[PDB]
Amino acid sequence: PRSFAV
Amino acid sequence: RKPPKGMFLSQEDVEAVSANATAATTVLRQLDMELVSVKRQIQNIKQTNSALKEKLDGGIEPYRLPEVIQKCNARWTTEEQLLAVQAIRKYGRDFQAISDVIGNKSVVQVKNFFVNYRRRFNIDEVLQEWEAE
Amino acid sequence: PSGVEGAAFQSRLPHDRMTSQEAACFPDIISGPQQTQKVFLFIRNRTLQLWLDNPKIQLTFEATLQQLEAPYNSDTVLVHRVHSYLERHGLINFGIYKRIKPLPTKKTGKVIIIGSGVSGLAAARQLQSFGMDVTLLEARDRVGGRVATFRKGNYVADLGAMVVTGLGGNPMAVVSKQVNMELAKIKQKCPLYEANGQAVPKEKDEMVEQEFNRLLEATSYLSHQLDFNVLNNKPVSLGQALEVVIQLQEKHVKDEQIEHWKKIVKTQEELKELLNKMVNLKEKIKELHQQYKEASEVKPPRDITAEFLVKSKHRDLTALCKEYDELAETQGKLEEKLQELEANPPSDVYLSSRDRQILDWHFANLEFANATPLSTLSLKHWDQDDDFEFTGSHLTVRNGYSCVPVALAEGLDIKLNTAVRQVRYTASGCEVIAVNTRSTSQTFIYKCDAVLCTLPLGVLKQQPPAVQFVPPLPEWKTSAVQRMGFGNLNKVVLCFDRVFWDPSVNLFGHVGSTTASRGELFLFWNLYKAPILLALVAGEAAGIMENISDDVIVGRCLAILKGIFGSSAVPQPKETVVSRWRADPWARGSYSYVAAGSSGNDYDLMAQPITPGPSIPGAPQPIPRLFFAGEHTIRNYPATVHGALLSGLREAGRIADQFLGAMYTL
Ligand SMILES: Cc1cc2nc3c(=O)[nH]c(=O)nc-3n(C[C@H](O)[C@H](O)[C@H](O)COP(=O)(O)OP(=O)(O)OC[C@H]3O[C@@H](n4cnc5c(N)ncnc54)[C@H](O)[C@@H]3O)c2cc1C
Repeated sequence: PRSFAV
Repeated sequence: RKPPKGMFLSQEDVEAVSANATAATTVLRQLDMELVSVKRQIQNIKQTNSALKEKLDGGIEPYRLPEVIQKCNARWTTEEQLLAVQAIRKYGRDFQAISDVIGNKSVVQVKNFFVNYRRRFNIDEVLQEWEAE
Repeated sequence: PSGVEGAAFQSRLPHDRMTSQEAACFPDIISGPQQTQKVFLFIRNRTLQLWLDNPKIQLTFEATLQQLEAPYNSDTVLVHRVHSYLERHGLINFGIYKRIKPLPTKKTGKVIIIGSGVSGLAAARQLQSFGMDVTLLEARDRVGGRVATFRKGNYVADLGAMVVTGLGGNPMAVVSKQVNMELAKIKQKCPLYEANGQAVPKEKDEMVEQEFNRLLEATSYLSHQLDFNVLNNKPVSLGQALEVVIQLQEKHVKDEQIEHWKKIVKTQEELKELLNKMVNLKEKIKELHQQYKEASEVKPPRDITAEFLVKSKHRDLTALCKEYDELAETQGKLEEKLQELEANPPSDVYLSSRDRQILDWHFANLEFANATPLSTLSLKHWDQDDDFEFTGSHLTVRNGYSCVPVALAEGLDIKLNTAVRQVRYTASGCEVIAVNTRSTSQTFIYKCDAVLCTLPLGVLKQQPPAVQFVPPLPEWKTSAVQRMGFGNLNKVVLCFDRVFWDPSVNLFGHVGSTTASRGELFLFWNLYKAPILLALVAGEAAGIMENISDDVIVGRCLAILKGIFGSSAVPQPKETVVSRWRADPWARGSYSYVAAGSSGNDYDLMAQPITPGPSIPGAPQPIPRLFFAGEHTIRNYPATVHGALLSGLREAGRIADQFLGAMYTL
């Protein structure tokens, strides 16, 4: 999901 | 509510860029051509204006006539009257031009003249013949 | 938040409002007077607080009532209803804790759990807690599933789950107190390095990133405000939307230039008309001068008409000279107005080939986050789980994430090397047929009351099926399986004998050469004690790189590293591991995503249990038999460890209610 994005 | 400021997205534009498979590249091509089309039209008129600028070289300096500084006078010399009658024939009702020609008469004195010597210089006839041209 | 209200937050519940699940178990309370509701809410919050304050020991009903005050400790059955509810649905007493009440003498009901991933294990522990007979069937020779940790000597690196995405409301926060996880914060500073191997200037790095963020908000605007969600009967993807937005931005750049030069031609054309007027005036001034000159040849004394001619032509000359000066005045004003516009033009291009490449890294990041090409993600829903994101710093399990599933596995009947081939469910019960992965002709049969399926979505997607359902899964279930997206992302573990990177930096990016390769080794992680660098293969690259040998991949890694740190500063790696998740038969990918044409609602469909038809025709409606947990079944926390964990807790609750009854609903 989005929350993984650096 | 509104797109990020600087980001441009309108209902009309989205439909236009997605209308088909390559409508995106089509619209961007028309503008690329429109840009070149306008860009060469600039250098064309830039060239035209450059040539016209070369003709005006020197300005109008060799054609200027020195200032005629003379104080305004109350008396109408016979000369000034004859100058007036002729100026009326050439300029009509342009009291400014007639004032400049005579040299030492104010725009009002010119208008006074029109009334003062109206009968004796048939200024009616003189004016109606200026209108005839 | 802190106190009793903070415990509700740390348990993902509103502190001052009753949840939909709570309304179902306590319909008496929520339909009742507002006073009672607030009593209920405090009891719930306080009990949660008690559990959270010390999650290493079981919280009994006795211990709970002990620490409650008046008037809240007066109604002992309300306290018992609440405590039982919280225990059932795994809000309290979940994970690994000392049991005050020893396990029930004999077990009630029998559950077969397919897969010993985190979801499987979390459910197993709960069901055993509820005094049920539980056996997990695992195809692998290890527990954890997509929690895979490489271990050799001192080298420790996660090939699966790696990051704890914030402790704020995270069930993993509880687990981290129960299990010895060495949690280390990740400093989010990430320097980029272009293809040549040189740092992106802080000038660009910020001006590109800002544009990226601006581009995402733009897609969101397209999605919600302009309702750009279906194009040519197909659902619009995030990729499509990003392309459309960029194109419209390139269009604006050209529209601006066109109307700027269009401003110039109009000024230049005003100058043209003014110059033409000026040449025609000098023409007359030139001739009128000659006439005055010829009129001045008549020397005095002269008659009055000859005198008039001199005077007249004099006036007419200074009159036209007056005009020319004013026209030369205007010429100077229009001429500087042209130097104004030619001085500062609008932007030349929207993005350069250098800009567009750095932007592609930012897209690759997103493709890593969702483990998929942005051309597959749902425009409207790709980020629907944003609202439920945790708070706090992201952390890494420095001693390897596997420490968790292994800890959860302690004390459970787990059959390793057991590949489920067929699930049979009928009104009277279930039988599960599995084989031994080592010698496949050896067959096992498992009889049970209920089956909990934690098969990865990729496995469920297999064509032809790896697991057969008897009878076939209903239309609505299989449609959800096809619609939903199951992504792919891979890791490269590089183990060196010495640190040659910036030890204060946790992660650095590499900018690819093309759009096509934007995900190829695009990011590196420095997280572990030992000198280990971990590289990501994301997006489209992820899938293609699986058909390429480890040596070649490790080569490309060193290449990039040499380019950034110095050709003779990067040694040969002592140990290397390369994941292939899409290739892996027990995963068939990395984790799910919201595909275009799917929604968060499909995740709900995945969680819905199956109830078989009756045996005898005309016999009453049976019990639900087949249940589903897993990362792909939790709408609000998909594609995560905590999400799986929670889905397991969810199903254990639902199964226990079904087969042991809910005494707390009265
Ligand atoms: C590269 C990568 C990085 C990740 N990083 C993160 C992260 O940083 N943070 C995060 O929160 N999450 C992360 N995840 C996701 C997370 O690991 C998973 O969502 C979670 O572990 C899934 O647990 P599960 O129990 O739902 O599925 P799984 O863990 O896959 O469990 C399913 C089990 O079923 C078994 N199985 C499959 N087929 C059969 C069969 N026929 N018979 C018997 N058993 C079978 C499998 O072997 C497996 O053990 C990552 C995933 C990947 C691939």
